[PDB]
Amino acid sequence: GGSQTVTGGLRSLYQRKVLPLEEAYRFHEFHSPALEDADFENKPMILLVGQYSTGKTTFIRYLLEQDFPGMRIGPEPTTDSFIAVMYGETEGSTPGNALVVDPKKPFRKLSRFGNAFLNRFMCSQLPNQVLKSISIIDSPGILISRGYDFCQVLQWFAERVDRIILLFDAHKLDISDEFSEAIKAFRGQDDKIRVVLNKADQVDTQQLMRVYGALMWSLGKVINTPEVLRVYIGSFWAQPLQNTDNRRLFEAEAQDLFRDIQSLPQKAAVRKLNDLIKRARLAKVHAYIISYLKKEMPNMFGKENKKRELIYRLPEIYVQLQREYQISAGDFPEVKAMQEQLENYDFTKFHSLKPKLIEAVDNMLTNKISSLMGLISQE
Amino acid sequence: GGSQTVTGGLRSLYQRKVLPLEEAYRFHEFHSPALEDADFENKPMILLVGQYSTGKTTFIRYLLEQDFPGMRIGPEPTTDSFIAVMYGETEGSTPGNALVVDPKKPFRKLSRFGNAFLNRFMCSQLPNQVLKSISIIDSPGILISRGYDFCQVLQWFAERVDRIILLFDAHKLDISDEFSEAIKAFRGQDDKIRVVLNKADQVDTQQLMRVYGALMWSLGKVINTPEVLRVYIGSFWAQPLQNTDNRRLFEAEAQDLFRDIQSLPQKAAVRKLNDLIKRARLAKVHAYIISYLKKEMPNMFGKENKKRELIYRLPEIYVQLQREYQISAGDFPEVKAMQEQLENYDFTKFHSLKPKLIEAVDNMLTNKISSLMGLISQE
Ligand SMILES: Nc1ncnc2c1ncn2[C@@H]1O[C@H](COP(=O)(O)OP(=O)(O)OP(O)(O)=S)[C@@H](O)[C@H]1O
Ligand SMILES: Nc1ncnc2c1ncn2[C@@H]1O[C@H](COP(=O)(O)OP(=O)(O)OP(O)(O)=S)[C@@H](O)[C@H]1O
Ligand SMILES: [Mg+2]
Ligand SMILES: [Mg+2]
Repeated sequence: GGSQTVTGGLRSLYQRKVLPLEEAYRFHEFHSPALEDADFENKPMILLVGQYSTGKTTFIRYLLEQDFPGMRIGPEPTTDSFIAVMYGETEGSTPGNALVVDPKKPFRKLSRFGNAFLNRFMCSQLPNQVLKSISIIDSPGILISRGYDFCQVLQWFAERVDRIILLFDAHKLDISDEFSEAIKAFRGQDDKIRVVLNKADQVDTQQLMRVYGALMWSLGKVINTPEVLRVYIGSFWAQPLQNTDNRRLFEAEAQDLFRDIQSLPQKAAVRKLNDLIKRARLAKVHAYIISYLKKEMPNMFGKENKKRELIYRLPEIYVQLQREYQISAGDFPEVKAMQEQLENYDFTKFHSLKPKLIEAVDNMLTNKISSLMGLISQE
Repeated sequence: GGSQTVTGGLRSLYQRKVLPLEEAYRFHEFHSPALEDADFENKPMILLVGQYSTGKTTFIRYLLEQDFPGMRIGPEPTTDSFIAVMYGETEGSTPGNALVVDPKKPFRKLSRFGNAFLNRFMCSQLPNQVLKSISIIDSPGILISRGYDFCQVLQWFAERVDRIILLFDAHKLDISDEFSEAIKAFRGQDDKIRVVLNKADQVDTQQLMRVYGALMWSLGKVINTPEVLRVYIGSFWAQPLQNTDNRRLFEAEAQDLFRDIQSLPQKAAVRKLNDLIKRARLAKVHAYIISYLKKEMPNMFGKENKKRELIYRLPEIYVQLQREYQISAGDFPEVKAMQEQLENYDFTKFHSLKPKLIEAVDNMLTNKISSLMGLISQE
């Protein structure tokens, strides 16, 4: 919702202040192409991983407080499939065979699995408050042999998703080997993982402590990290509670979960803002480099010879610029990769240093960002 | 209390039915010496392991519902020491320098640590209901450098103890490396370990689930076994509760703990009963062997020659006896170790087979034990 003001603030600041300095010095031919509007409007995604009949699909319904197309509660394993729940003007759905082609979607690379997975993948779209801020990806309930590498497709989402929610149900915690194998594939991104102990009101209080204890026992035994994961304990659906002895607990745990999900878009706005700052700093360095190569060329003759001196001397050039501009050697591009790319360029064609374009980036980093953060402080 | 009838039942059954068959064939010179009354009156022991200020010493007080000599609640680390709490006619105490000498105590082997440990070891004795059935061993609170191998002495108790209770406190779960090292030394006896999450009423319900989750997370991470340990959650002392939201839970967990401790003496009576059965079966086999060696000797000459034939043929003798007595090859002594020991014996001196002595053991295994178990069924 209001995050659209932040998205528009980055786009505006980039196109006005940063993109001119990138274009003037062929930034897009050395390091990274120009940012499209798709690089600013990305919403955070959540991946739901869990075994069959744990409550993933109902969990989504609970958050949306509304049904979504093709939800199918309690389906057959063969029919159970991946679903990308995303915002839409009208309640519709899109099969995975066409969703893979959509250039305005981050699912274009999924085409590499093809056929058997695409017949098990779709995008259900609906106008919903929750979906204006995040997207949710329901995975098939872990159980006999599918038609696609089920682990790699889970591992594929896990890398591009902002939050991974492992779901278990207290009424029948049966952590399997297929599930363990999946969680091991998620290692290296533990900072994205959160757990949900579902159906916690179906058992008595003691059994809840037995199951919850077993869950954490065999989790640390798998993930093998000192940083203990957060588990949200509760019954996540609209129905009344069965065992009410832990009512206060389940409600507090649901709020901690709501606050975590509701924080994701603000967390992404911060990440995008830092990326724009780092790109801006890299465009300055690139500009200082190209400008120094142009400045040192001769007025007429010895061009091809001088071009090779400068490339051979490029490491010394870095230090030369790190000293007379008080810039860190960290946000300098790799030395050798530059040398390799500078061969294909006529250094005389480069532009000279444009102070106007650098001041446009500097006054952005000092004045314009402090306000943009404030827009993120008021979530 | 009533377990004294079981102890006397084993002693009686052994001395009347088993010991005669052992003596008649020099069982005590081949396999194991005669059982003393100390081998029947052993009470089960519990080892308390935990960090400083967790509540070990108060835990004991809570179970005894009574103070014990030298309890010292909340002491200095240097003064904190091992304490063997055992039954006694009068409330007294015994320093470890003299307790090590007591032949009627299982602490005689502890003398190998000596001096620095003995100055940190004592036996507090008092007439108490709990102590008529079990003994408790309080260990120093884990925290700088003592005067004895603190890990090996913990590891020493762990092997001879029936129940090991790891204690943590919810108000400050700080599992340390010294504590982790100890728990790793206890591996290979996980069936003895139980956990106690103490002071569980000092935190709020959510923090209890956070701490309890961390405890099990880093426990399975250490012990590395599929069999998840049992944790008893509660506040184990006579004071009122602070956070009463989990009153029903803490009371149920305390009862599960009381039932576990109260089951130990009955569990030991079963183990002793099985040992007496296995010893009885070994004495029969030993008797059949010695008797067969006697039976096959010559009436006058060729004695030393025949003695060597029988020892060389001893493997064949086993099968010969396994067939005409329908006995398992499992409870036969090691072949080679017998051969080595039979060298020092005049086979002509052995007794012949005494059916009276074997029938005394057989009618024990069929009639007398079925009743002795019944005495254990009514705990
Ligand atoms: N909080 C809950 N408490 C009790 N039962 C629940 C709860 N949530 C879901 N269920 C039931 O659990 C069963 C499985 O429901 P689902 O939500 O479909 O689980 P799921 O299989 O993980 O979702 P899929 O596979 O993506 S359709 C249904 O019969 C639900 O009624
Ligand atoms: N259930 C409990 N709830 C709250 N505080 C407790 C509880 N049990 C003990 N304490 C307090 O914890 C502190 C440490 O007490 P101790 O029982 O001596 O712990 P301990 O150090 O493990 O025992 P030692 O070292 O063998 S003397 C004391 O101040 C007690 O009052
Ligand atoms: Mg689902
Ligand atoms: Mg103590």
